[PDB]
Amino acid sequence: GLYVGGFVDVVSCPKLEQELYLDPDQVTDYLPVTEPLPITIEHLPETEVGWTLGLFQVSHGIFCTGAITSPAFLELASRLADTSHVARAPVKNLPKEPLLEILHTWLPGLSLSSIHPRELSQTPSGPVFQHVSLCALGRRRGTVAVYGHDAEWVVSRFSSVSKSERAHILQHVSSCRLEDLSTPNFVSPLE
Ligand SMILES: COc1ccc(Nc2cc(C(=O)O)ccc2NC(=O)c2cccc(CC3CCCCC3)n2)cc1
Ligand SMILES: COc1ccc(Nc2cc(C(=O)O)ccc2NC(=O)c2cccc(CC3CCCCC3)n2)cc1
Repeated sequence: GLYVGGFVDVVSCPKLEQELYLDPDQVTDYLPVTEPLPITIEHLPETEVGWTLGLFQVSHGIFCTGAITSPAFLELASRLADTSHVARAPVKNLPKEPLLEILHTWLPGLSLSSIHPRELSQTPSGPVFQHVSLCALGRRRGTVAVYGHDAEWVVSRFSSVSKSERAHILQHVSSCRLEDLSTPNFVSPLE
C-alpha cells in the first residue's frame, strides 16, 4: 500500500454545469474529516483505489492524506511503472521509484467533492463530502500530489505545511487501522 498527500481543489461535481470550484472557506466549518472517504479516479464511483486518512484545514489550504490500498490498482500500476514505455514517457529518465514518479505525474491533482454551497449555509442534513479523487485534468490551485511508502515522508515533502501541522496530520494517520478498511472496488480495465 502507498500513501498519498496533497492540497485539494474543492469541487461540487455539478450535473448541469461543467464544474464549480468552491472557495475553501465555504467548507472549513465541516473540517476536519476524520472518517474514511472513498478515493476514486476522476470522480468515477466504480474506480475506488483507497480511502482518505484525514482532511485538515492548515494555513495554506485543505490538506488530504490517503491510503492507496486496492490490490488490482497497485499491482497494475506497479507493473506499468516497470514495463510501460507510455507510462514512463512523461517522467524523468530512470527514476529510483518509478511507481511513485508515475502516479505523481499522471495523477497530480487531488479534488474533494462537496455538496453544493447553497446547502453549505447551512445545517446540512447528511454528509458534506462524498469522496476524494485523483485527477489528471481540472487542477486550479498550486501544488501537486505526492505518493510514497511512508506517510511522514509524504507530508514532509510539503514545505508549506509546518512541523506542528504535520504532527497533527500524522497523529490522525497513525490512529487509522488500515487493515479494517474494506477493499476498494477498482477493477483492472484490462479485465
Ligand atoms: C493503474 O493503471 C490504470 C490504467 C488505466 C486506468 N483507467 C483507464 C481505463 C480505460 C478503459 O476503461 O477503457 C481507458 C483508459 C484509462 N486510463 C487513462 O486513460 C488514464 C489517463 C490519465 C491517468 C490515468 C491513471 C493511470 C495512468 C497510468 C499510471 C497509473 C495511473 N489513466 C486506470 C488505472
Ligand atoms: C482499457 O483497456 C486498457 C488497455 C491498456 C491499458 N494500459 C496499459 C497496459 C499495458 C500492458 O498490459 O502491458 C501497457 C501499457 C498500458 N498503458 C499505460 O501504460 C498507460 C499509461 C497512461 C495512460 C494510459 C491510457 C492508455 C489507454 C488508451 C490508449 C492510450 C493510452 N495508459 C489500460 C487499459
